[PDB]
Amino acid sequence: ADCGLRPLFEKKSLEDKTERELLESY
Amino acid sequence: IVEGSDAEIGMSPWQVMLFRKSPQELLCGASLISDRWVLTAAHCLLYPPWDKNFTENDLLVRIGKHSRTRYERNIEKISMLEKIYIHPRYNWRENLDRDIALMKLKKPVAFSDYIHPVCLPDRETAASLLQAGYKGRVTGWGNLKETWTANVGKGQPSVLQVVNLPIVERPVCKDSTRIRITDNMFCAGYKPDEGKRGDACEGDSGGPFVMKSPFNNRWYQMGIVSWGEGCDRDGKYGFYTHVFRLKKWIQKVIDQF
Amino acid sequence: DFEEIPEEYL
Ligand SMILES: *[C@@H]1O[C@H](CO)[C@@H](O)[C@H](O)[C@H]1NC(C)=O
Repeated sequence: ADCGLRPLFEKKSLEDKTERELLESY
Repeated sequence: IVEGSDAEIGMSPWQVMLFRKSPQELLCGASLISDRWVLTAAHCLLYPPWDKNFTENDLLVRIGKHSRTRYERNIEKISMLEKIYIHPRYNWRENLDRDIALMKLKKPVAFSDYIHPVCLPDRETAASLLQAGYKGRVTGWGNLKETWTANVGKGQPSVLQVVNLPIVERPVCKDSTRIRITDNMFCAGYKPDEGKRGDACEGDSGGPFVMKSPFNNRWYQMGIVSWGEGCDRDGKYGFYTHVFRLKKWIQKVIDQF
Repeated sequence: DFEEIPEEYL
């Protein structure tokens, strides 16, 4: 139910260093 | 991983390390799909041409890792395998068709900030995301450059690497190689005209190719690092096991066992 | 170059 949400990222509303390039491509 | 960068802590809490008991050896990458199951490439366990036929007792799974070599006391978790499952139609003979396998842990792992499962795609996610040009991410402790005698330097990383790559159209993938491609595979990488570098490499197999969904904020495992011809070569692309396409086999195993 | 792990597992 909780798969895919990273505790130190998503669960805290934090983004990783290259995360946005993935979304830019979508 | 070639031309990647050090991963950040907790960036891929689903990254698992297939470690051999004896001799000690980093066998391959893997992925955590639940508290007792790991997904990996079949050739990581079975590949006759090079003599691999591992059993549940020759291996260990190490989850929550960062450092390739360090025993990360109180961060990493080491688990024992209960049983391994290989897709009955996996083809090691010619093209690694259906390169996938599941491993059931002896006991469930407790989740932490470093350990957390990734999501397996559904039709909808598979369709919206697995499109040419969309980028995915690949992680692993594999080689940094293709093995070659002229290389000077360290070919092994000290910590987990990461690299983002765009999905390539099926017909471009097909024309770049002479290996017979099937739909149970997809290719990723930059085209010659993009003049960019990045690739998975030896020791990266079994590792996940994930994508992040704009629709729900979650990470989906879309591929498994399976094979290539060289690493980072001009005009070549890396091949990944098409997870969605083999999903029926995945659910049947988890459901039964 | 792997640091040694607990024998138990080994
Ligand atoms: C691998 O080893 C297992 C041990 O039981 C055996 O059953 C299986 O036939 C072997 N397969 C190959 C292709 O070596």
